[PDB]
Amino acid sequence: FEEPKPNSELCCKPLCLMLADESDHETLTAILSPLIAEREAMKSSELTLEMGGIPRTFKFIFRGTGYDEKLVREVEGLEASGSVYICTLCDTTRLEASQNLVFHSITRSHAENLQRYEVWRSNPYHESVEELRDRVKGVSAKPFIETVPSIDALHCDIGN
Amino acid sequence: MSLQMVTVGHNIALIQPGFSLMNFDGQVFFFGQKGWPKRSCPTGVFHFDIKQNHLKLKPAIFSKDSCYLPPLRYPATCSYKKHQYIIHGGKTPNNELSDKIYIMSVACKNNKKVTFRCTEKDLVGDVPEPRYGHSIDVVYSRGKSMGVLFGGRSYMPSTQRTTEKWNSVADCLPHVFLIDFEFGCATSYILPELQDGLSFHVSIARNDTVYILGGHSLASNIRPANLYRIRVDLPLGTPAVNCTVLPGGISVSSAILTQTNNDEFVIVGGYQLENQKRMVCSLVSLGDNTIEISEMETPDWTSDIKHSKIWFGSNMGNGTIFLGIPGDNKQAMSEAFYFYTLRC
Amino acid sequence: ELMDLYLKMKPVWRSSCPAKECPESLCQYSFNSQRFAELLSTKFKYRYEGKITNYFHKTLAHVPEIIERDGSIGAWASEG
DNA sequence: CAGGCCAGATCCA
DNA sequence: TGGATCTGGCCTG
Ligand SMILES: [Zn+2]
Repeated sequence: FEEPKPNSELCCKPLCLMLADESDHETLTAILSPLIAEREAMKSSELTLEMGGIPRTFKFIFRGTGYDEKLVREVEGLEASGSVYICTLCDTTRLEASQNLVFHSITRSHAENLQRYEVWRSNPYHESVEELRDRVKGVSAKPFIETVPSIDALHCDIGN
Repeated sequence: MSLQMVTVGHNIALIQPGFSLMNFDGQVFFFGQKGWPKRSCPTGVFHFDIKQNHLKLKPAIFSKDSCYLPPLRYPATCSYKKHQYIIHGGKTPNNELSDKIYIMSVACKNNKKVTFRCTEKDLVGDVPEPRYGHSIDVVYSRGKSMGVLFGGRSYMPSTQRTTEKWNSVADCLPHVFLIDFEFGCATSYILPELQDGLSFHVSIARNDTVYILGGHSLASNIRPANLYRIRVDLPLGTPAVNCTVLPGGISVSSAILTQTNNDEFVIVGGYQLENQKRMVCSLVSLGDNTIEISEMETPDWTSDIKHSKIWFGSNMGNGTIFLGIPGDNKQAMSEAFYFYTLRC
Repeated sequence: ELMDLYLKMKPVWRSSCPAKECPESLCQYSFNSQRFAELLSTKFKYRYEGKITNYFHKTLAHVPEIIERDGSIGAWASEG
């Protein structure tokens, strides 16, 4: 199978709806915690379901791409969008991105963000605010949603 | 008995219910902001100042060896007496509970410049489970200082928790804990006079006794008018805990405690029932081995406080509290929480 | 020339199958990206000296790697 | 048009 | 005269 119109209104299935502010982190987490709990619970399981007289089993691989830049910054334990560290895929500063502009590599991930937050909270090297931020590459919050590093085409086009 | 309005700076949207006001050498500070700390204040602690009824929340840096700590939304604060401050547990912004202990102290001070010092204390033994709304106080018995800890509200255990009831909360067991600060040890003790759980109560410390009164029991949806006195002695061997039930208690929950005079405390604000509000103040006069609770004069509340549903606050320390009333709607932003100060 | 370079670079991260219908464009994405970057840094020093948009950074550094890793960009977009 | 981060112009004890 | 204090600019929306 392959979806013919992946960006159409006919393929996205609603799963959880709420009337809450996007940046209101407390209620955002309060509402979205159960879904992430089920996601992590079923990421390593097998589903047996009856299909037309023959039982069949299902695996599941999840890719999170449909988040805009502000959502990624908020839910991946990152700073605001106007920070020195600009890209949610690599650990490079805005200035250094301006002098080089060509060569890079994706190195950010959810587990790496979690351990960077752990380092930030524990302060295991006895450093100040600036040194610790330079150590953690801009991580100052605990992420709670796992997404893959990807680019949103619509908002990329709008910004360009 | 004086009530006044205090304004806010440009950081009104940074005060949320469940904060904690911590005082050092007559200087009061803020803790428990809303949202994860931004670049404007990476430390997370704030400078609380009232001058001509106005608030400016200047940040406050930490020490080099300090550990940067998450915003606790319902912690348990203690005032140890070479001065330190104790906070244990509570809700983090992502709504998961923590079971670790943070110790506060003022590392150094310049001309109107303050730096804190945060250390993480790990407990071994019968570690209390993560919870929030609990109360922590300290006792001084025969040259030994050690703090007592009581139960509050906690999520279901990791074996009886479902996604459909992920955020459901049940009261902790009424076990009385004895946590040692200078050794990081705890011994769990069970006392027969304490059968039902208690949450969001107010506790008062003295020489060698703690008075826990009020509190909400979620098991039967009542607020008992209870009053327990806990006595601690420190022999060579294991410590002993004895609890006695005293008459004349009050039925309050999530109230605010502050000190007016020596051996003098006052309870201001709180909840009497689900839809009822504690509109009176109770003067609790402590002594050597006696307790007496009487009703003081009712302060003149404004219509905004009288017709609201939620207020919250903490202790300033110098005979003053800081209670908050929600203001207007949220979409119109700007002024969203009306803040008041009360003089005792 | 800058607009032509951008229009040549666009069809890679907007098509549901960039490995099939735009082979030459996908192969020349790197050359077009380098040309775009040098043109910005040379002729537009009044806008991109010490500051550049994170979306330009992404479009010039990370798009081909994401294409190789996933298979397509734009099918996973937020249009739906 | 709100919100956040940042390099630069005042400025005051 | 060296940190406080705004302040417009830039970034995502
Ligand atoms: Zn990047």
